[PDB]
Amino acid sequence: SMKIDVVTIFPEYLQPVRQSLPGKAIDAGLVDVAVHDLRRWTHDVHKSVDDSPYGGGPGMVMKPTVWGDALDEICTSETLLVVPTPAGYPFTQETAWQWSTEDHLVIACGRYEGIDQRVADDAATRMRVREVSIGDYVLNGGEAAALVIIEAVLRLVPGVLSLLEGPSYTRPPSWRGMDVPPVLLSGDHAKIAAWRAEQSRQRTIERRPDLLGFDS
Amino acid sequence: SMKIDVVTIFPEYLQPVRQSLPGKAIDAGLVDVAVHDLRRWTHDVHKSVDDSPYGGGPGMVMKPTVWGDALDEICTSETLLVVPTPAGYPFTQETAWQWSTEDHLVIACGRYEGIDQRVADDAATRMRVREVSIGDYVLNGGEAAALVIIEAVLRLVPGVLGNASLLEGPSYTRPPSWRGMDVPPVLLSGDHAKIAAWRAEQSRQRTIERRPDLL
Ligand SMILES: COC(=O)c1ccnc(N)c1
Ligand SMILES: COC(=O)c1ccnc(N)c1
Repeated sequence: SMKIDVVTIFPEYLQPVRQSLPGKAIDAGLVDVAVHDLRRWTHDVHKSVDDSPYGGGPGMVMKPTVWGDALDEICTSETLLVVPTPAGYPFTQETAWQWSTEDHLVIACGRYEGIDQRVADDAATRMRVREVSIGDYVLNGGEAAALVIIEAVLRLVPGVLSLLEGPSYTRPPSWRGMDVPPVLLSGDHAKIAAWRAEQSRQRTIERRPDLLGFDS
Repeated sequence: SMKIDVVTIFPEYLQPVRQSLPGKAIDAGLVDVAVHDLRRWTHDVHKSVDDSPYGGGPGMVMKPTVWGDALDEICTSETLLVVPTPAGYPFTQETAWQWSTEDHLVIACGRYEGIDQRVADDAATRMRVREVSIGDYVLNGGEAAALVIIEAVLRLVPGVLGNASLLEGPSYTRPPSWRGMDVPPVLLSGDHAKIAAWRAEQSRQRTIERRPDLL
């Protein structure tokens, strides 16, 4: 069993984790996902979680005090603290495999212009911390990234179940005048394997030449 | 100004995103996000959306006849059809900027084994189609990728979500000392040219450490 805790100021945005495979993994008892409202750990009546950045700049930074209290309660020395951020190390398939064997993930979701760096620095004195980016784009908050990470990891957990995959087809064999590639209907496993390997390598050079060690 | 239609067998997955739209943007008619259950376009009593792959192999492939009907109803010639797939072209910040001025996005959410390729190929003969990946990992379905794409795009449309090279370096706020860690004194110095130079060096170091590909 894995435990995943997600900490966020928008707990309602994490509801989709109840759908499809994360939902089915939860129902199978393979994982427990708990979502926590960061404002639970505030003490002012304003429940303030942010303030202006030292040194200037646009926007607001999440305060370390509130985060520290939340993580103190939720984390242990065995926790893997995951902090989604566009400035993170890349989260990849390899990362997903690695984290799939973890006992406890805590995902700290930032909003505004990010979380005071001392939160991660303080946590790293007690536990393993991983600041990660899920791709080359910016979001308003870490919540959607948390959903991506949870899905990519949970589908790899024992008991739940390079190159680009080429096109796939199913019935009927002809549709709107478009035919399924005849080799796929031929029953020749060697020819199908070869055609699929070729399609995979062809799609990869077109869409992801970087995966084969080429420019762009 | 932008309409987004999402087609999925898990429509509830997209509902917090709809709720997260500020009323002011909806009232101003800046944005409309509609979610459609793909099973609306199934043909049989069992509401079948997938079938075994031609050529053999594991998993299931989503049916072209079902998807074809769904897109026929939902798309027009002006539609940008977005198909999240781990086998796609990379979705990047540049892509998000490009798509932020579109009138109509339709996002087709499929299982990772894929939608029958004839669906995208047929659609591409009468509209613009973009098969895209949001990163180097596999999900079970495209729904979480759809959420990422919707958020990355809509936050670039003025007034829609409520928000106003090298990696950004660390940020700090009050208090100036916390658990034995002080905010870097340069940030309190009132020397704003020096602060900018310090931030540039922090950005350089962080980029070398975390994303050497960017240099
Ligand atoms: C606020 O979080 C983000 O913007 C984010 C998080 C993780 N990966 C990204 N590419 C963006
Ligand atoms: C099923 O969809 C995916 O697995 C997917 C979609 C978009 N980008 C990815 N990296 C994966």
